Amino acid sequence: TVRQLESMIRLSEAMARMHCCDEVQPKHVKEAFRLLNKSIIRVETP
Amino acid sequence: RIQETQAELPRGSIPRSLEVILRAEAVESAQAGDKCDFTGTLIVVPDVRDLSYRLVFLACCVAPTNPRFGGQTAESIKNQMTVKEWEKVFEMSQDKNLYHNLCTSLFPTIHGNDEVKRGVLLMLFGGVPKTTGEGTSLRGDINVCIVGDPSTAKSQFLKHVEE
Amino acid sequence: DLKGHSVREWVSMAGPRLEIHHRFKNFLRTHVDSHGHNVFKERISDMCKENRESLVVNYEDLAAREHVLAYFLPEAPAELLQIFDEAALEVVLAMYPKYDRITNHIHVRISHLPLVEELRSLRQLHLNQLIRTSGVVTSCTGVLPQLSMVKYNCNKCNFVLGPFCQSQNQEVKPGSCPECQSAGPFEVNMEETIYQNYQRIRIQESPGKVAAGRLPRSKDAILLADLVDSCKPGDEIELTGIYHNNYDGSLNTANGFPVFATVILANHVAKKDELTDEDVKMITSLSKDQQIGEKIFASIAPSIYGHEDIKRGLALALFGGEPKNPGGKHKVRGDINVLLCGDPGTAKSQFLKYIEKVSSRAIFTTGQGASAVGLTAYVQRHPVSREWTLEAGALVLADRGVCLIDEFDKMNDQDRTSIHEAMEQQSISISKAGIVTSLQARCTVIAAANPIGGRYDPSLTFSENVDLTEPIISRFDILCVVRDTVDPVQDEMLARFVVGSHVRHHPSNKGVEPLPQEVLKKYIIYAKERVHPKLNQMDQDKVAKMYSDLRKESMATGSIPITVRHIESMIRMAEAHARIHLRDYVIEDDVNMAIRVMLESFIDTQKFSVMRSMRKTFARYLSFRRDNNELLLFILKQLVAEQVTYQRN
Amino acid sequence: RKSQLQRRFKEFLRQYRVFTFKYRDELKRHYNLGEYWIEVEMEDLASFDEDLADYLYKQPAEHLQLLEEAAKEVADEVTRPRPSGEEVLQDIQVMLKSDASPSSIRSLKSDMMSHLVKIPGIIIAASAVRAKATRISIQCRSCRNTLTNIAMRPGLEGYALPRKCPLDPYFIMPDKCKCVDFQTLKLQELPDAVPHGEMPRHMQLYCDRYLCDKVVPGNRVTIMGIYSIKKFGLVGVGIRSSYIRVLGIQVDTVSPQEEEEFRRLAALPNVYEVISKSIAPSIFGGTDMKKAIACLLFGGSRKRLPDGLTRRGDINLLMLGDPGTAKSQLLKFVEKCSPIGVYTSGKGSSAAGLTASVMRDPSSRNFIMEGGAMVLADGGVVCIDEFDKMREDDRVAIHEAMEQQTISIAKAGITTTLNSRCSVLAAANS
DNA sequence: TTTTTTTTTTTTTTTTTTTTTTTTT
DNA sequence: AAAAAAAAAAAAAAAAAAAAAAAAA
Ligand SMILES: Nc1ncnc2c1ncn2[C@@H]1O[C@H](COP(=O)(O)OP(=O)(O)OP(=O)(O)O)[C@@H](O)[C@H]1O
Ligand SMILES: Nc1ncnc2c1ncn2[C@@H]1O[C@H](COP(=O)(O)OP(=O)(O)O)[C@@H](O)[C@H]1O
Ligand SMILES: Nc1ncnc2c1ncn2[C@@H]1O[C@H](COP(=O)(O)OP(=O)(O)O)[C@@H](O)[C@H]1O
Ligand SMILES: [Mg+2]
Ligand SMILES: [Mg+2]
Ligand SMILES: [Mg+2]
Ligand SMILES: [Zn+2]
Ligand SMILES: [Zn+2]
Repeated sequence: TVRQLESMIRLSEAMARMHCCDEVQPKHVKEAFRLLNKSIIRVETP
Repeated sequence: RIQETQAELPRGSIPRSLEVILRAEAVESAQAGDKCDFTGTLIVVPDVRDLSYRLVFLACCVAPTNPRFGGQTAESIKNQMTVKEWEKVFEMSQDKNLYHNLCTSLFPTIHGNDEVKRGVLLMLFGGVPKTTGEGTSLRGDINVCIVGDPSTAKSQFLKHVEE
Repeated sequence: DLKGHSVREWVSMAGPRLEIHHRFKNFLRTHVDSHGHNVFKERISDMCKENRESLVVNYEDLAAREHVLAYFLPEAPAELLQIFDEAALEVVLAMYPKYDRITNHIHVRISHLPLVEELRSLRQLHLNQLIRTSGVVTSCTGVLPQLSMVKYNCNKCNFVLGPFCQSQNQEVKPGSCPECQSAGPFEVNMEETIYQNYQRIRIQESPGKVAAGRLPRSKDAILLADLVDSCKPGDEIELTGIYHNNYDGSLNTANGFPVFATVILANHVAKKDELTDEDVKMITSLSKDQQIGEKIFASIAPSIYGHEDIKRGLALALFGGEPKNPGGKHKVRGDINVLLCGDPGTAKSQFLKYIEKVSSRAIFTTGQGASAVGLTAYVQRHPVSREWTLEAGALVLADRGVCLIDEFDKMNDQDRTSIHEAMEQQSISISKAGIVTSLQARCTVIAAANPIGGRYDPSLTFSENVDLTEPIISRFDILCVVRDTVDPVQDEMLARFVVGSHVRHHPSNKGVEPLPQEVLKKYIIYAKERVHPKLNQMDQDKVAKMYSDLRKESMATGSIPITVRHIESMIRMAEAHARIHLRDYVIEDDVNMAIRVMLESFIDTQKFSVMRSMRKTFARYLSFRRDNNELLLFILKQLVAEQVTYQRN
Repeated sequence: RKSQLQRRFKEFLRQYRVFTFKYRDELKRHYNLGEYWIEVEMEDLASFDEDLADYLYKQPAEHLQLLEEAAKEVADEVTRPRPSGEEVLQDIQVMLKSDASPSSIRSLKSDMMSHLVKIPGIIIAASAVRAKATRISIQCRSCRNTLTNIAMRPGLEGYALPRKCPLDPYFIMPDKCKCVDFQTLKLQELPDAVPHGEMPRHMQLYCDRYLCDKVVPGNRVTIMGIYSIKKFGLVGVGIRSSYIRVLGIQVDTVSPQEEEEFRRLAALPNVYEVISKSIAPSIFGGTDMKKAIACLLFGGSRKRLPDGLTRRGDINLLMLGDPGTAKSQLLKFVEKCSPIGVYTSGKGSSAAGLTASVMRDPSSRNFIMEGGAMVLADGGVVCIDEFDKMREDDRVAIHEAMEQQTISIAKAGITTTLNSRCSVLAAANS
């Protein structure tokens, strides 16, 4: 849901803070998106 | 009021608390939850007449037990540091692949689970809190949860973050 | 005039005392303005006209004109302020000689003090000085009457004793009565004594200002005889007062250190934050716009994208219907209760919070216990006031307003019973301790809830995919089924919306036109208070035929039927829509729009197959005021979504 | 002089007319009935002598004493001839009322102290009737002399014993001191008048001889009294808790002509039809249901056989139907029309249980009876909506009550059988 | 002898724990 | 039939408001 957009924005902000950057580059957004996508796991079933 | 540290606790004994007393200048240098070193004098306070005395510490100075900086806004923190500490901080800021370096260093004993390490690292940093024009508060601190089978090193992640 | 040995002692001497007195009088007379000639002239005029017995004095101008007096002010506030009161009294008498009959006293209030501190920064160095702080009022007692000019009554010789002025530091002790020279007990003489209002508040540091690893601090303040009721709990207030210490406060009691309590003798209060005229013209000016309905429907919760139908329903709920009780035996509520049931992440709580913000007498509560006030009434000693009070349920507090209930599907059994009682009989009956009473709560309930299982499934009727019994749902006039369906265009639009909001509210940077919120609430007030539409122009033929057709269709299928209460709700919504336009007479278009909304809700409450059945069967009714572009876009979106599903399966 | 004011009050009481002298005859009838109190309309006093009313509004404390003394003397003058054993004249409490709109509790500032104030509120607690001494006698311990008839002030104003006839040799004789009724109440601001975000304010009411127990907690009341502070041997400094001296109470919400009206109404040939069509005129249809509800309202007759067994005479009605029919509306009308009636849901109501419960106060160890809808509705009607959604305890309780008319409850403290003679009108869906 | 501070007592309420009870698998 | 969660009992602690007695000067 949209709360995942909020989480992605926050994760991009944190990623930017990690490098002490002053503007959120697209690479930070990509990394946050990748991490959040990995956090989601498929519900496998027979 | 303070209480004994965990390292000093003898076997099977509750921590001891002695209410220290602070005076001018150093009257708010200690906040709840901080580990602090108090320098001063132990004294007796009375609590025909009866002489009932209680021990109380009178501190002439309070400082953090494990100072973070050897020397709140970005520049203020920068000046709070020493020359060598700032050299290190600036060097690691320019350190490409600092993400993996932080992940490994923060959790050296936990094998794999790269995603959880990255999550808790971003958690330690966090986002940017903001306030809306209508007054709505935009959450700027990320929470994390860990769920799975036992002996997957969850409580170990929690203990790493705490310590 | 820097001279002498001690500032307070310097003012204590009669010489400089009278010098300051006359200099301050001359400052009041002479300090005019940059352009507002003699601000104090009209100031005193207005104060006397309304009998305000007070004078707010800016510190900037006083320092500019008389720097010596301004410098002396903060050092010894008591004496300087008393001298200022004495001066202003005779100044007022000179301006208004008759006003001497009113309060025989004038208070001087000082504002815009240059140096402002914080409650955590207060130190002994600030004792006995005028200090300006800021904080949140965390507690405030009643307007207690404090002795001002006591006249004790000697018991032995029944002779009333002269006025012993009451001091805020020490309780007055009478001597021996002059007549029979007895040092007896004495008792107050209330009939001949004169009092002064005494309120006690607590001011705590604003949470937004406290640092990370620190807790907010609080200080007790005393408001005296004119600042009373100037604050209520939860107010952010700038308080300028004397950091008084010497009244009785000294822990001389055993097991105590020679500490001193501190209270701020309040001298000025400024709250940092609707009966107007000629705004009736404003409201009427755009009332004739002929499209104001769309404007207002688009001017609800401007921070929420889309959900136009929900916004329309909330507008109708805000303006409300017309309560009517034919004779006295058929109570029909004029409210329009609304229930927003939807899968999470759809801004339902945002709608509820907006309604909280925009509507007067609007209170917010949650199904969980995380709300300040609960749904159910009770009696207990209030934790802060320690007084035994009847805590009326939240619904009662919103007696004539709006009650917002979040997590409507997570209430207790007693909470469910209380909401049922309030929605059914518009009142609450209490028999808890000994209070056998029935107090009425005529609230409009706007509720938010999530479907059972965290996702709304259209294959199931509304009443079964929500953790609410049929009687509860039967009392809501509008049911908004908010569904989060994957849609790339809408997803992109909402992402742009929220990300732009985040960008624009960063700390560093801190088809009609919606009405401004303040004007919107002014319009709501005027409409809700003045215009009372009467449905003398409703087409009974059309409504009756529509109801009969809906009955036949709903019973033709195994679906929830239409009942009389639906006609009631349509009537209420038509009256509300008329109220929006202030018509005073429901018009055919109002009735058609109300029918549109009611049928939309009733259809969306049905299962998937019945949804299409009633859509096609009553598409004419459901398409009123719905231009061709909207329907065509909906159909194109349906077709392209079908194509997408075929592609990706 | 004060004697002149009392004389003027006497003239007002003896000669105020409306012809007929209202207050003279009221004194006659009340004293003959033993009431020994009167209700003085403030507007009549103001019209007859406006100065007296203004004095009352400005100095109630002693002017009301003067009025009471004048009323006592007038009552003697109108009812002096009495049989032996009661000829002693009786003081008269003078309650006063007025049509002036009440002032919000928020306007009771310090200035209004000792003025006559009219405020609205809701009484949330009433203390038990007790004894306050109006005339006490003190006897010296050493000389055993007496100082009978020591006038005692009204209100929460104690009294200090004399020190000199040893020193402080006096003690009170309980058997010789005259006292009167006494009661303290808690008045909360009406919830409607409370500002939106704001706590409700409070006040303490003090009743007197005949004002005690004229109200019960939960009543919506208008109080006209003397804003007064406690007088008990004299960071807040010099703060005296304030209270109202209650003088007039008005509780907000059959003549023979009406008895004859009922007699002729019953005699009508179609009285049943007019009653049937006169219960839910707004509701359409259901004539048989309306007739049945009228029958339930009138009820049968309770019979107690010579053996002592009781046959209930109260009809119980149930209505099962689709949720569309106006049956909850019907229950609301029934509760609004029955002489004694209460509406409630299956699971009781909002903080008002269905059936009575008994609990013992651990501190005071009393037997507090928290009354449910059934016991409150004794002798009347209980309209239970959603009657099919009761709780097991309540289901059993109503199981017993609807037939026996009594709720039997036995707790760790005591056994008892509360009398709940209520007619149940139940609504339900399939 | 006369004040004063303490002493109690007498109510009342509040909080933690335990136990008892109700609902679900 | 048995376990999990909730509710109520009950006991201990705190506030406190007021009346009486012992110690002090
Ligand atoms: N239509 C929308 N327009 C703008 N912002 C939206 C919209 N829908 C959701 N959001 C945003 O997405 C987030 C989730 O919304 P919100 O927290 O109000 O959820 P909700 O509907 O109340 O959910 P729940 O039922 O879980 O409480 C918020 O930050 C909100 O601002
Ligand atoms: N991937 C791993 N790498 C290193 N140690 C691990 C790993 N998984 C489990 N362990 C070890 O297993 C032990 C128990 O794990 P623990 O965190 O207590 O399990 P749980 O998450 O159920 O509490 C820990 O002391 C940890 O050292
Ligand atoms: N026969 C009728 N005559 C008048 N009004 C009716 C009739 N039937 C239903 N209504 C209206 O329909 C609404 C639903 O009635 P209600 O008693 O609430 O149903 P329920 O008892 O099932 O809750 C009521 O507001 C009532 O005014
Ligand atoms: Mg574990
Ligand atoms: Mg929500
Ligand atoms: Mg019903
Ligand atoms: Zn005297
Ligand atoms: Zn004697």
